[PDB]
Amino acid sequence: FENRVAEKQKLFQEDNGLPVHLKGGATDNILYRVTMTLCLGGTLYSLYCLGWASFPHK
Amino acid sequence: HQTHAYHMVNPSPWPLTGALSALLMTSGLTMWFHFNSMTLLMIGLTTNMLTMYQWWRDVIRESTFQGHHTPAVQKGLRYGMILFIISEVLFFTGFFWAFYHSSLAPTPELGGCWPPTGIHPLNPLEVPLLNTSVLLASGVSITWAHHSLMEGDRKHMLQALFITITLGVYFTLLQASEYYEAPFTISDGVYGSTFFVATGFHGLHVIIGSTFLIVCFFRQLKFHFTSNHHFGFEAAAWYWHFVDVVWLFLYVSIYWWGS
Amino acid sequence: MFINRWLFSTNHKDIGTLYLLFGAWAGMVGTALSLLIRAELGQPGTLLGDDQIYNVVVTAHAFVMIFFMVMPIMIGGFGNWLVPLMIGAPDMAFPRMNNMSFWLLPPSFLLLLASSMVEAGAGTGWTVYPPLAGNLAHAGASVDLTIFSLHLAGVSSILGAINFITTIINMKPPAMSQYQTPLFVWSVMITAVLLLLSLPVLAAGITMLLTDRNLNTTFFDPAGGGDPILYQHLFWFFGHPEVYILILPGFGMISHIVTYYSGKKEPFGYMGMVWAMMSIGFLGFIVWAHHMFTVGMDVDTRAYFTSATMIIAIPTGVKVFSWLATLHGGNIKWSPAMMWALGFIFLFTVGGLTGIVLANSSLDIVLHDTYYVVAHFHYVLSMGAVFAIMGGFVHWFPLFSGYTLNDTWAKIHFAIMFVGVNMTFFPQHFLGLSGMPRRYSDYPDAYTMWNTISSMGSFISLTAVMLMVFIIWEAFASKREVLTVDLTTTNLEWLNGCPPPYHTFEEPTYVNLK
Amino acid sequence: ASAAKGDHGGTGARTWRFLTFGLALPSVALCTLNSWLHSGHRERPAFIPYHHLRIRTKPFSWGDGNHTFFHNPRVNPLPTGYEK
Amino acid sequence: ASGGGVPTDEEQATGLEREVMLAARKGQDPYNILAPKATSGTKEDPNLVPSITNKRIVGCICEEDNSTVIWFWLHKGEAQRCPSCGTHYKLVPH
Amino acid sequence: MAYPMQLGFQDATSPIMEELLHFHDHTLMIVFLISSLVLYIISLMLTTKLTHTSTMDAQEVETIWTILPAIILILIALPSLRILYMMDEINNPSLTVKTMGHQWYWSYEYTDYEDLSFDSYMIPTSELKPGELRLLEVDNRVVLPMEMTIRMLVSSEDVLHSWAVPSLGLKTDAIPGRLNQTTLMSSRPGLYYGQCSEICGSNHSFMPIVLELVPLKYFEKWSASML
Amino acid sequence: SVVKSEDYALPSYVDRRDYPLPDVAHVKNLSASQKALKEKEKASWSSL
Amino acid sequence: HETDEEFDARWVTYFNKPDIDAWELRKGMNTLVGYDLVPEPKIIDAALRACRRLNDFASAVRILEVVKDKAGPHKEIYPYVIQELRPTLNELGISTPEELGLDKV
Ligand SMILES: CCCCCCCCCCCCCCCCCC(=O)OCC(COC(=O)CCCCCCCCCCCCCCCCC)OC(=O)CCCCCCCCCCCCCCCCC
Ligand code: HEA
Ligand SMILES: CCCCC/C=C\C/C=C\C/C=C\C/C=C\CCCC(=O)O[C@H](COC(=O)CCCCCCCCCCCCCCCCC)COP(=O)(O)OCCN
Ligand SMILES: CCCCCC/C=C\CCCCCCCCCC(=O)O[C@H](COC(=O)CCCCCCCCCCCCCCC)COP(=O)(O)OC[C@@H](O)CO
Ligand SMILES: CCCCCC/C=C\CCCCCCCCCC(=O)O[C@H](COC(=O)CCCCCCCCCCCCCCC)COP(=O)(O)OC[C@@H](O)CO
Ligand SMILES: C[C@H](CCC(=O)O)[C@H]1CC[C@H]2[C@@H]3[C@H](O)C[C@@H]4C[C@H](O)CC[C@]4(C)[C@H]3C[C@H](O)[C@]12C
Ligand SMILES: C[C@H](CCC(=O)O)[C@H]1CC[C@H]2[C@@H]3[C@H](O)C[C@@H]4C[C@H](O)CC[C@]4(C)[C@H]3C[C@H](O)[C@]12C
Ligand SMILES: C[C@H](CCC(=O)O)[C@H]1CC[C@H]2[C@@H]3[C@H](O)C[C@@H]4C[C@H](O)CC[C@]4(C)[C@H]3C[C@H](O)[C@]12C
Ligand code: CUA
Ligand SMILES: [Cu+2]
Ligand SMILES: [Mg+2]
Ligand code: NA
Ligand code: NA
Ligand SMILES: [Zn+2]
Repeated sequence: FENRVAEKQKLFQEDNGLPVHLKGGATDNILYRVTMTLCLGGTLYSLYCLGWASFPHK
Repeated sequence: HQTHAYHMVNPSPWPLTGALSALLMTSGLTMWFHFNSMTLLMIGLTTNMLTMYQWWRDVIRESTFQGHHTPAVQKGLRYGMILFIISEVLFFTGFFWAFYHSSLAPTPELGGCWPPTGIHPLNPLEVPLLNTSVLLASGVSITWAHHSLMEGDRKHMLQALFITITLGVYFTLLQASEYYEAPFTISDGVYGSTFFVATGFHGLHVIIGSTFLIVCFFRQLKFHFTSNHHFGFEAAAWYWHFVDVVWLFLYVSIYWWGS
Repeated sequence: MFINRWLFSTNHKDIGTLYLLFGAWAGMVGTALSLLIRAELGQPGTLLGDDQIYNVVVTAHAFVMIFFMVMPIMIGGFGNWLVPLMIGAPDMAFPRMNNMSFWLLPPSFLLLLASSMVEAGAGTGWTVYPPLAGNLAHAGASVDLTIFSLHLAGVSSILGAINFITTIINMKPPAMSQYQTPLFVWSVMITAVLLLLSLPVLAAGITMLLTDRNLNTTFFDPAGGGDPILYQHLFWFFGHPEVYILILPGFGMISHIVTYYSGKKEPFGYMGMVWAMMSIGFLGFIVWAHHMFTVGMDVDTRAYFTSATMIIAIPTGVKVFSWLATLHGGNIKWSPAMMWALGFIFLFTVGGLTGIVLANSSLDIVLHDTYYVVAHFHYVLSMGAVFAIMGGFVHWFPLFSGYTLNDTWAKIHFAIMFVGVNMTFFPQHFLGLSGMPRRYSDYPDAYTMWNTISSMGSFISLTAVMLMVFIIWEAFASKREVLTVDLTTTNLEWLNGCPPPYHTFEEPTYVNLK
Repeated sequence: ASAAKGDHGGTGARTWRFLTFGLALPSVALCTLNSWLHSGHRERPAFIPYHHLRIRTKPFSWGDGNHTFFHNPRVNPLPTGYEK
Repeated sequence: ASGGGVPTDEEQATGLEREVMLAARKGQDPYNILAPKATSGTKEDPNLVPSITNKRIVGCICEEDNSTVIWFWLHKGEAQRCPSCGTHYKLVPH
Repeated sequence: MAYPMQLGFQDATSPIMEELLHFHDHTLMIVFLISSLVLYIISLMLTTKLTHTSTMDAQEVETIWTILPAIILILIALPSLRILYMMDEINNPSLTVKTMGHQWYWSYEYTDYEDLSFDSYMIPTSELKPGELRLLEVDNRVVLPMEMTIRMLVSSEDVLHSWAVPSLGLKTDAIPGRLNQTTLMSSRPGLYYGQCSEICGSNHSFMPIVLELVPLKYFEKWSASML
Repeated sequence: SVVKSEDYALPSYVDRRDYPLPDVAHVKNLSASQKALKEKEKASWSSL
Repeated sequence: HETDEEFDARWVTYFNKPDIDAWELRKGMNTLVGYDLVPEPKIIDAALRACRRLNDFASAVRILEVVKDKAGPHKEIYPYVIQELRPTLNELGISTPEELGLDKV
């Protein structure tokens, strides 16, 4: 393998105002949206489950 | 523009996704234990892995790629890792306290003896001794990896780190086999309770430590580490020695003295 | 921009603000639970007609007040706002991990709510002893939700402790030694060490309770060779360090407040104050079994724990007398924060002294699990922590917000609270000496008079809490902007103005070595 | 307290590789021998339904509720004894 | 076989880490890692306080081992004195 | 039992409880004195316009305010520990009685000679006889001989409870799988009340303890009649 | 006269009985008559 | 740490420095009022003459106020100090706070 760190240093230091978690490019945005969707959707689902479990059917 | 050497971190979503993943894993365990369902838990485990991946990815971007890890920043990360390890030591100390409490004062239900009536311990001179030799050996090989890196030797760092990882995997596979073959179980009173919870958390930390070494292996393959700057490697090695030392205390206490 | 700033924060001031908001909201929940306790007890008979619910209210009262009100306010709120500013640092060491310590707390609180909504709640006491908290006497999800709430709160504070220790050790000006840092910073560092070492032991113990409840382990179940008393040891090995964690940042704020409103440049006896906090921290790990004097313990062990517990009065007394020596010769400013701090010194001293009574295991046989213990710790803990929090809040509100409170209203608020908490808790000494048990929903008739007074007291403190909200509203409603603050040469956190800019110490302070 | 070995002068990669191949891995190899040599199943003991063993206060959240997570039918009896 | 293949910091350090490294080699401290050594602090020999703006906070440890630090803004212009011990400081901007 | 508006301890029924009362008096005097002295010094610091704000040397006064508290702690600890080891000293009981806690009542076993055991439940408020005490009476009292050293052994068959009788200075937790010992000696006949003292669930408030202390010959005949 | 929030880093006036001589004058800007008064202050104060 | 006379003499010397500057005048008075004492007339005299060399009438009046303040409830001290200072007050034309109406609330 070849050392391509310089290339990555150029990419992540580009003066584009992007925060570091998005600065890799479009794939960062996709993974971020997936993560946040799973977290917020899962959190709504947990609240539904609390609602269900809060009442007698045990 | 700053004129100190510390790292002002970009605003980040990972703390929030990590906190939510904790909510989903715990409410997911509750749902699994009481409402016969794994759904929430699987979402929480997934978001937890995604959070860890992107967070530590960003730390590599900030350091290897952007240059924010000055010596002052690295020094803080050294303290942070040492303090994290200390907290893990105290977590294990609670389980050793549980083990000594129960084994030093065996109750009538056990037969008033240790090991309890009806418990047939593993022979500490068989696989447990082999596991001991495996983790001790891995502590030698990771030290070789560390010196190879400091001496600028890419090939031998990779070779030694690969050997270390292979040993970690060997330990885990051996322990999995031992778990399957053991004639006692976690439900076999306080003997099974202390044995499996304590060695079980240790085995989880071996898997965590091995994963961390594997992360370092691929970062090394990608030339991230310099011969003088490689704190992720140092942190993984410190964590790895902690996992080795916890094993030595388990072996002496639970497997040998407790047999 | 809103989400970036307030959900994705990496800024120690904004995260401290989040913590103060969270802790104030939790304080409302905790106060409402306390009023339900005292309403049940305010006349003989049954009010809720359901003592399992009573027990759930008591349990949640304590967890909310400890884990969601005091610790977030003192450590997460005042610690994050003040510690970087007091050492001239540009933020915390791990600014992004700091945000996760905050965001783990709403889920932790959600789990505790969930515990009280499902099944019949966790009616266990905040000690969560088995076998009452086990899967036969508390079948179903409530106790497991409580355990998980504690897990998340524990991770929150362990990571916060890592952050504070690292920040305080590593991010001071290079000329500033540890013996040049302010006492509040010391108090946070020591609290963080206590958290780091104690919470993992609690985590171990409650995890063992979780596995006894769900994986057929028997750590605490004699049928498997386990022992309920082992849980008590693990719990209180954490729980005594915890009560010092709850007061140490308070001691630190009291030192600053007393110094400031005495017109002094420094507290009396600085190195003695550092010594005292370190000594209290260390001794706080070797006394836990004074929570267990009636469990059946050998006499020599009782003698050791009695003696070790009493020794903590010596460093604590040095702090009390050094606060008095700080007042001595002061140009006393009778500000509302000063009143809070003076009320602290006296009421903390009363509660510490009833703690010395309890340390005597022979007397503790008769006082244990009675209202005498409840009275001890609502003086030394509940009033101690609340009065230091209110002192700090009144003192530093203009720094955090840029706006002033109305001092007359703030003094009225102090007066009402001081009457209320003393009416509430002082009679509980008599109830305990005369044998009333704690954790009771009703009492033999003889105990009526003091329970009636105590409950009327609890409503006076309710009026104070309502007035506090109005007072904060009036300050933000009127917008009196701060101009000048005195004594900035010895109170660095004020020197960047009110409120300080989002980024401070981008250029670090200049301190030479000479 | 330093074993019977003895080789410094300026520690290094070469010495730690020497230790890895000349002591650490040979030990693993020896213990691997000793183990996969004392292996082979042992005689499982008479089943006795001791009340401090095979604890069930709540069904396990998997399977039929009555099997431990790494249940081995050869050596792990159920509360009612060994399986078929 | 003592081979190579590991980058050095000289080769690969970047960003602020590289700035600090390069300045240290020149004996310079633009990012304030070292404590400055005091002058005698007279009006003739004031402590010289670098700044990238026209004011900076000074903390004065007036005597060795004092636990109390005395803090004040130092502004561009005529030297100012510590309000506690009088030792002199002068800002040297930019 | 406690009485309305009581401020302090119940009157002592046993010599150990009398010891604890005198020791509490000793300790509370110290408590009052220290609290009052702090309150007074606070007010003294706050009542003068005279000032002195320059640095104050600390080491001299810190000797006083470490050594004097250390002496005071020793003055508490010495009588504290004496009572502790007295309470522990061997006494040779004439009778052993077991009590088992349960949700929510106590059972008692007197098995030195015969198989005597029974359950003891709170009298419901609706069934109190006139003059009886709400939440304190039981259906079956723990009859015991007065003026005799009795070994009580305490355990539980379910959750934790705690067996307490304040006027005898007694509180011993009831732990399943454990047999805790305490000793009991009443100087007087009469009825001595206590209440469950470890939270044990929804009727923790409602499982009281009533000892009935009578001469030995009455205890013997009672025992025979309870078989 | 008028204190500004944006002045927080400058020496400021305070009335405190334990800090009798503050770091700045209360009034820095002088009218013509106030200038003449400060000149007269350089002569014998018995003539004020 | 030293004798009262030695302390007073250091402070007299401090204020008597002919070219004492405004900063040093303020530093001196603001440090002095931190001590547990009302300054001796001879100290106050030297400080008032420093005010005169610095052409600062107002600070001379202020110094007389802080003497009165440092006495606290000992109402006898300030009139004694003014008595001892009257030759200086007359020589320098320093009016007391009372003569200026500045003791009114
Ligand atoms: C201390 C916090 C502030 C307190 C606020 C309330 C003030 C309370 C007193 C304020 C004065 C404080 C002491 C009051 C004790 C009064 C009863 C008593 O003598 O009780 C002795 C024993 C019982 O011993 C006996 O067996 C003897 C019984 C004798 C009965 C004679 C008849 C008495 C008539 C009924 C009295 C009505 C009670 C009042 C009912 C009180 C309802 C609120 O009780 C006890 O141990 C109580 C245990 C308290 C331990 C905490 C120490 C707090 C010290 C405060 C000192 C600062 C200076 C005061 C100056 C304090 C001013 C700031
Ligand atoms: C802020 C929290 C806080 C603090 C700081 C303390 C401080 C102390 N506590 Fe308390 N304590 C609690 C919160 C706290 N406690 C809580 C929550 C519980 C019960 C938990 C539960 O069961 O739910 C409790 C329970 C508890 C018990 C168990 C009682 C029982 O359950 O039977 C004991 C026993 O020894 C005890 C003792 C002490 C002592 C000796 C101190 C000492 O640190 C006090 C030292 C201070 C002083 C002594 C005053 C100042 C000193 C001077 C002016 C010097 C001169 C004084 C002398 C010479 C004596 N505490
Ligand atoms: C190679 C070794 C194995 C590596 C680890 C394997 C799994 C462990 C997962 C991590 C958790 C570690 C401890 C969890 C407790 C029990 C697991 C103990 C290890 C184990 O795997 O125990 C097994 C049982 O697992 C069981 O019950 C159930 C297993 C699944 C349930 C997990 C429950 C989750 C518990 C939550 C922990 C909370 C932690 C909070 C920490 C907070 C710190 C601040 C033993 O199998 P057995 O069939 O009984 O006997 C063998 C008979 N032939
Ligand atoms: C159900 C299962 C759930 C749990 C699964 C957990 C899975 C595995 C997690 C494995 C951990 C991987 C950690 C990878 C971190 C990579 C980032 C990194 O290593 O970052 C380094 C900084 O270290 C740093 O932050 C150090 C940060 C390290 C922290 C890691 C510590 C381990 C924590 C694990 C969680 C504990 C769980 C405990 C349970 C009881 C980057 O600095 P350098 O290396 O100097 O590089 C810079 C040079 O290139 C310049 O020349
Ligand atoms: C019942 C089941 C309950 C499950 C609960 C799960 C709870 C939480 C979910 C956890 C999600 C974790 C996500 C990854 C967190 C990585 C944190 C990290 O790595 O933090 C680092 C600091 O901590 C350091 O080093 C050293 C510290 C590293 C800590 C890593 C995370 C540990 C999380 C678990 C800890 C438990 C403690 C166990 C012992 C009791 C970096 O700090 P930052 O501020 O980010 O950056 C600073 C920049 O300068 C870096 O360039
Ligand atoms: C491809 C790489 C060459 C260095 C470079 O890329 O320039 C070499 C050097 C060291 C090699 C690794 C090390 O020799 C250790 C391992 C040895 C195993 O037999 C093969 C995989 C193994 C993990 C090797 C894979 C690969 O051939 C590596 C990684
Ligand atoms: C309480 C704890 C046991 C916890 C357990 O049951 O798990 C035991 C373990 C070691 C004990 C200590 C050690 O035995 C040493 C001391 C022995 C002295 O007789 C009493 C104090 C003394 C300091 C003990 C106090 C207490 O009994 C300790 C700390
Ligand atoms: C030596 C140390 C630091 C002194 C300094 O470097 O400034 C000081 C600070 C606090 C001091 C201690 C505290 O003042 C409390 C105690 C006071 C007693 O008079 C002597 C022992 C005593 C325990 C002191 C010993 C020693 O002088 C300490 C520990
Ligand atoms: Cu039985 Cu409480
Ligand atoms: Cu305690
Ligand atoms: Mg109890
Ligand atoms: Na290294
Ligand atoms: Na009631
Ligand atoms: Zn100075």
